[PDB]
Amino acid sequence: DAGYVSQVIGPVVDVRFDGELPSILSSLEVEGHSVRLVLEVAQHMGDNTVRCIAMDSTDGLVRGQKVVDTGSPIKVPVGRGTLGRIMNVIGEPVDEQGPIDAADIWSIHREAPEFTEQSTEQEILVTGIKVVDLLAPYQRGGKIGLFGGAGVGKTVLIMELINNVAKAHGGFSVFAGVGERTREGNDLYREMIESGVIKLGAERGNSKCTLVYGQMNEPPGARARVALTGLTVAEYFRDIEGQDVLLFVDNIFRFTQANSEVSALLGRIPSAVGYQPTLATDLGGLQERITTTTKGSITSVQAVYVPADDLTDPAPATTFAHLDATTVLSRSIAELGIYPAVDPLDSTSRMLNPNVIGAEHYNVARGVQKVLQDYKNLQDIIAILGMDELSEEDKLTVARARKIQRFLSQPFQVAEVFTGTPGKYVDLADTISGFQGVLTGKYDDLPEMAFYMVGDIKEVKEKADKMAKDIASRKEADNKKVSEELKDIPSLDKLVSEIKEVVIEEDDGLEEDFKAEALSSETVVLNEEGKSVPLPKKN
Amino acid sequence: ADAKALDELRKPKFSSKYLIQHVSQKLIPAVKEWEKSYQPPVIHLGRVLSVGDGIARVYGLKSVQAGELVCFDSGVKGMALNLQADHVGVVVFGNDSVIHQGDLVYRTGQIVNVPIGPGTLGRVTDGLGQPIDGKGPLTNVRSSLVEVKAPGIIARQSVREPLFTGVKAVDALVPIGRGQRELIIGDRQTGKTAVAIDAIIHQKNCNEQVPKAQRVYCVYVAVGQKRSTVAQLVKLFTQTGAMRYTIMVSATASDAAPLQFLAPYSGCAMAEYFRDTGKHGLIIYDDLSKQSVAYRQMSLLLRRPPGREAFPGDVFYLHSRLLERAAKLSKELGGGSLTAFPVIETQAGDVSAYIATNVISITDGQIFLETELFYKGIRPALNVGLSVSRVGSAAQFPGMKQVAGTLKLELAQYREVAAFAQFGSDLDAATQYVLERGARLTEMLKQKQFAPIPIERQTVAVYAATKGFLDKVRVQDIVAAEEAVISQVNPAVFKILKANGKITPALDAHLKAELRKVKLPGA
Amino acid sequence: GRVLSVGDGIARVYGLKSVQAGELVCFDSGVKGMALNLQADHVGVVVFGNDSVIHQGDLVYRTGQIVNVPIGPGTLGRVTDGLGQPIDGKGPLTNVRSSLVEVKAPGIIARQSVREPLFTGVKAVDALVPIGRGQRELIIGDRQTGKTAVAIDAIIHQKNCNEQVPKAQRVYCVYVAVGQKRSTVAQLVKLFTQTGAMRYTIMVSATASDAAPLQFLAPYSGCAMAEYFRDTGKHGLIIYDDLSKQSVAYRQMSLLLRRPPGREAFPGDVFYLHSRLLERAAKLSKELGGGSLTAFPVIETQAGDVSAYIATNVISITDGQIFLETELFYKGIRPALNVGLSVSRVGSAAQFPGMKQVAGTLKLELAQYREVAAFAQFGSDLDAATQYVLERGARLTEMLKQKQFAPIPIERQTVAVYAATKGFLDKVRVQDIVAAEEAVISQVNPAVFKILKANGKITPALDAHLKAELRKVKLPGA
Ligand SMILES: Nc1ncnc2c1ncn2[C@@H]1O[C@H](COP(=O)(O)OP(=O)(O)OP(=O)(O)O)[C@@H](O)[C@H]1O
Ligand SMILES: Nc1ncnc2c1ncn2[C@@H]1O[C@H](COP(=O)(O)OP(=O)(O)OP(=O)(O)O)[C@@H](O)[C@H]1O
Ligand SMILES: Nc1ncnc2c1ncn2[C@@H]1O[C@H](COP(=O)(O)OP(=O)(O)O)[C@@H](O)[C@H]1O
Ligand SMILES: [Mg+2]
Ligand SMILES: [Mg+2]
Ligand SMILES: [Mg+2]
Repeated sequence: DAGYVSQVIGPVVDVRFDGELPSILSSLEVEGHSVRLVLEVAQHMGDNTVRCIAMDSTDGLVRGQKVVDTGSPIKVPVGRGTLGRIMNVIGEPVDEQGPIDAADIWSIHREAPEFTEQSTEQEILVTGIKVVDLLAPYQRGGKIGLFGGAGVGKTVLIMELINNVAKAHGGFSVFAGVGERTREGNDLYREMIESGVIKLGAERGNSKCTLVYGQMNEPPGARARVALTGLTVAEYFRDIEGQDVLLFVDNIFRFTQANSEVSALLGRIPSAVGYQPTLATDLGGLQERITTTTKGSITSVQAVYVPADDLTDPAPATTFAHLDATTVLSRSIAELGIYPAVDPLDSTSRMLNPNVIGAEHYNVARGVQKVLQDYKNLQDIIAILGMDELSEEDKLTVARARKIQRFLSQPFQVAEVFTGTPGKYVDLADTISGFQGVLTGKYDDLPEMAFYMVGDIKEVKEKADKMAKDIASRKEADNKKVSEELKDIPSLDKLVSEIKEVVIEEDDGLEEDFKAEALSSETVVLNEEGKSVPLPKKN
Repeated sequence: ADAKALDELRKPKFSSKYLIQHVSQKLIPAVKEWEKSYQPPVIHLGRVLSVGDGIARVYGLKSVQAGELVCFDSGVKGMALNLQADHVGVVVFGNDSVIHQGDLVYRTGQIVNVPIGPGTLGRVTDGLGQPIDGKGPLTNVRSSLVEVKAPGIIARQSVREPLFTGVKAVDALVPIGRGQRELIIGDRQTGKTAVAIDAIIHQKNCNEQVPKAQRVYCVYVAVGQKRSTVAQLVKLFTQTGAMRYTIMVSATASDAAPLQFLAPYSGCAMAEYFRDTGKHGLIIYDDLSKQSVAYRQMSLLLRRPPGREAFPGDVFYLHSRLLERAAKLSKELGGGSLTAFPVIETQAGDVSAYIATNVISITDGQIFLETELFYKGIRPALNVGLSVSRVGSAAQFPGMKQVAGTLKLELAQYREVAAFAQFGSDLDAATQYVLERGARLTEMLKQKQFAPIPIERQTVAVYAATKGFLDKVRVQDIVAAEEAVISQVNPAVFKILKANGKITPALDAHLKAELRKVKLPGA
Repeated sequence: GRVLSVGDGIARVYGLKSVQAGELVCFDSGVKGMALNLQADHVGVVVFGNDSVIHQGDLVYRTGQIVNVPIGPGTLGRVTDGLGQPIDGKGPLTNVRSSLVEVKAPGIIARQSVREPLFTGVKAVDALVPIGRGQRELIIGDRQTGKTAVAIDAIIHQKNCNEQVPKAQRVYCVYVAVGQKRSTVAQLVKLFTQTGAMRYTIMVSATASDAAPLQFLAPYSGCAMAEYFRDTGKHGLIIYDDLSKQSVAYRQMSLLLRRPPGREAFPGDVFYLHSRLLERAAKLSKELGGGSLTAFPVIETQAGDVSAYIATNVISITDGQIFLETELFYKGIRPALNVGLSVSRVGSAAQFPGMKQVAGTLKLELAQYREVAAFAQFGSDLDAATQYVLERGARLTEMLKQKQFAPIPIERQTVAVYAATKGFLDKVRVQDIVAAEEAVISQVNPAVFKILKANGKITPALDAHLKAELRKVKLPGA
């Protein structure tokens, strides 16, 4: 019937069965454990033993603990009952709001959609971000990679992508938090409680987002499989409901990282730099399920953390081929103060094609990339010569590309709470003309800093107005400002009198709520019969 | 060779019995001839097969749990880490020279736990919970596990309260939050312990001023440091009074590798008491790159396969499950917080190391300490283009938020100009002016050691540089000009600015009034 | 055979006592396999598919045959997977025959000197880095620089040339997609059925979700399907897109079989893996039929680092090299061919003789432009000998630009290089470009293309009319 725990090394449990072994990728329950511990069969060890990875911590497991087979892989609730809920890797509600009332629980493991059911149409997903929609335009029904190191703005960009696309999409979205901070998961959950994407109580069914969370405090088995749980929620929303789905995956790098933490304990000799030998095929088996079939559509946005800003690291370098669009975020762009820190050259999309987006959009994007590459080639001789002799053809292409660099920046709606500037949504025909004007030369009379952190081209020519009014200030300094006390302001000692004085306890509250139990000086052991005895004084 | 005839052999097929009835009455008189050489058999107790380098392979111990405290017969404790099929791999909490082959190992019944509570507040502790300061055992304290799972999404709330550190470079540019994990990273002797220590001293200075619930209880975990440094830190914290709110967990270099591995978890479990009982905690994991090294040794001697720089594969999970326990709880869980300050030492400024990149990807903010800024007089050596924080606004002083934006922008103006400092053309007196203000700002941001500043005296001092009031002095005496500013501006400004939090429109008036009323000696 | 242990697509199988190395086996679950390393106690079997349907104690039957694929003319127009099975949904493969995937490469006396050209339709490749029929030319570069664009332009140009040649000198293309996304290779069959290039194209496709032995065997399956055309007197064009992904799949199979790893955890025989494949691209002698197989392997470097292991292996194996740079791509030069780092060891002996007399000046002018390319961003103008090359080469690099999926015939690229290396180009100020680049091929009368294609050379009775027609160009846009 059941099996027993044979070996526990870290997050990898060897379970021995006496006849009728479970299949690979089957789910096993451990009973006698405090919390619900789910093991997924990774391989067959060979002498009627399976080797498993755990979905929770293996602290507490006993060699010989009864492990029961489920006869199926990890099954999770999918459907309309999961909208507005937070799930585990194994489909438990962790939002503390009842059970998940969804019918037809599905396995998280299936094969990829086959070759004949592949869609070939390409329509542009307009996001409102004038560096995304211009240079590397996204595709609805396509896969999007948000590359970039630690601190460059992947989570802020995916928050703005949620706040732009997923609210005005109609269909359902799925967020898969794969190995990230729990604090920003709580931030996303709160910011979708207020914005009405997630609703609570009786109006729960009017929610449009399903959260599946596998964050950093989880063991490496729970981070390796939580992307499959978010993906099978999105696959139910694509295949059965027929809807068009959004699948935001925060740090798909942590999938490969979580598979790397267990692969030495699974008996695999290591590959290149320290990843598993099965890196490309695990990533392919995950990512080929995220497709647009003939039944429905999944538009996936994926953050990819590059380790130490290395794009040649094999875990993002494998990810690069599975994506339709690619938004590489660069640290040196964010060091200029430009946000979002999208590399305007290194970002690529399949939609940048004159046969798809039009020969005006394509040519203005190629012209912006041409003038930015020209400025990047001139940045060498500027720091040795000084940009004074370049004979007004290379001195103009520096100023135009600097206006383009400042014009690629954009204030975000989600970044108001740490910049202050209100966010901007810039439409596609509204950014093509705005970049065509600064490309052809319609805005050389404007100041260079006026392009920084604005929206449309009808905002740079108002920041020029406000800049030339604000430099029209700071002109006179005789008197009549706030510092002369005669206007409306009290003395400095009278403002002190307006302070309410707070209490000071000086006892810190540590003597009234603590259950100060007694701990033994001697150490207490268990003998052969399991009884609690003191340690025997004979070494 | 397969198991089917191997199970058929369980059925008897001997067909003759001319040895079975001969040796069965000959076995027991033979075994009794050697019963003083036999050791008694073992099932639920343990017996040491092999011991060496801090690892005991223990035969028996049938019902041990993974990660369970065991106790050898010589008194030294252990921890059952990898439970293999024929033996248990036990790491030794101490010197393994008192363990022999054939020593009895006793299962204690408990997963590893430390004493938590208010009784630890003021003690110097080892990495396992025993006090090492020579002041007797721990009283008014209770035992709690060191492997508590971090609070989830519904248990947390957004980080809003500041927890100032007293270092005005930090509190102006990289503002901490009260439940935020902030990594102090740099080379050796670049001032990381100084930043953590000044943070603890400033919590001592603020705990005697706030009403009993914004009080911050520091916990310092010294991993891998020598014992003279820990004793000097205890002398510092007692001679300034910071030891009344500070716990110190000290697994030194002489301790075993599992003690240094377990000491950040012991310190986090001691600091989670204040987080779970509504108070606010501050935890400093000094030398987390030494806890990773102790974990590497402990796992390599358990014969687990090595990875990048021979580290374990799960060395990311080691620091992620530790640092994720620093949270800000919801109001139904008390609202208590715990803010982490892990420390990583880099080698020659290589930020692309394995443990360094892992802990950068785990924590919220970063505090980079470069060794070239340290020797240029900039103390603390904050790398302002690389030190990031996730919170930014809504986690700092509202008065400092109005002033430090003009600092964050103008230091960026200074940095993009100073890469053209070989020629000196001084373009239109604008590239000359922005460096002539940015040098003043970097000289403003310097401060001494073991002397933290209250936040009002910081946001007055940056007010005197983001505005005018210091353009008349050279860059060589701004560290004395700001002493003239704080020393001669009337101290009733600081009370109003602390009680308001921001500058009221009656307060920036009086502050611009009194920054010309003072005589600064800059000539 | 009894499965001892199964995991990560590797089944250790007891028994199978007389099985061959590299032989197909069959499991109880219908999934195929390959006996890869035969040990004294078990057989290490790589699983052609998902190993989750294999259990301990499952019966493994040997098929008695080494891994083979259907080859023949019925493979044309069909999208097959890495084992020859069709995935296009157009029914079973008619008019085919089975042949082994790993055939020994033809020897010295089987070869012939590579003399006839293979036109890619890309004028940078056809002019500077020329290809002959029977050549191995590495398309190397970083990601997203246009390696697949050069390969697909070569296939589309072979379709365009296949309509104006007889039956003998027709090129039949095979595209092997190793480890690509499955939605990417539906765009390619859409583009090939839209252009018409699917009439001559076999497409082998082991995608990223496929098992690592399928991605390992897909280049050999494609090379067998192209060796059908090579062996019967016809001419093939095999393209292994991301051979550096086949190397990764073989690394995965070798590390899961616990074969001892070498540099970057690659096995000892990964050079043997790629050389076994790329030496099957040959130009056969006239005794064997005179057939040819031209290979274009694709290797994705990381940051221009051609000192990687697999990159140095395929550089050491192949004849030439087409290097695509990242900084040339955003500079407007598309196709981003690095002219200084692109080699062709067959060289000028296998190119168009009309191009051979005109591109020889072109590569010297471009090398002179590369020597002086630091002077280009200077304001104080130089001694007017370097200004002449700095204007001439800067217009010649604009003449090598080309848009995607529109390959050019060789007689039009020959007159386009003759219009620029002989001084006929836009020596007026260069805001007249769009009405100046293709004005030559749209305004010169099409008789000279017929004469240049038929003779294959700029004869002394043709260059007079060439200079005459190039002088009377209109440019009506100014
Ligand atoms: N703000 C400061 N002003 C002056 N000196 C300082 C300051 N901060 C640190 N130092 C000096 O720098 C030296 C190194 O300090 P600290 O021990 O904090 O660095 P560390 O990185 O912890 O060193 P280690 O890597 O050896 O642990 C100390 O001797 C201290 O006196
Ligand atoms: N000659 C060209 N003119 C204009 N655009 C081009 C040209 N060649 C390639 N591109 C564009 O460059 C992008 C990348 O091209 P391609 O896929 O051929 O490169 P790749 O190296 O194969 O990329 P990957 O490594 O991601 O497969 C494509 O979107 C294509 O539209
Ligand atoms: N659009 C933006 N505007 C302003 N600041 C930003 C923006 N995006 C990112 N940042 C800064 O970068 C920091 C970290 O960004 P984050 O999204 O956490 O990147 P990652 O997830 O890759 O670490 C934030 O604290 C913020 O200050
Ligand atoms: Mg993030
Ligand atoms: Mg230190
Ligand atoms: Mg490609």
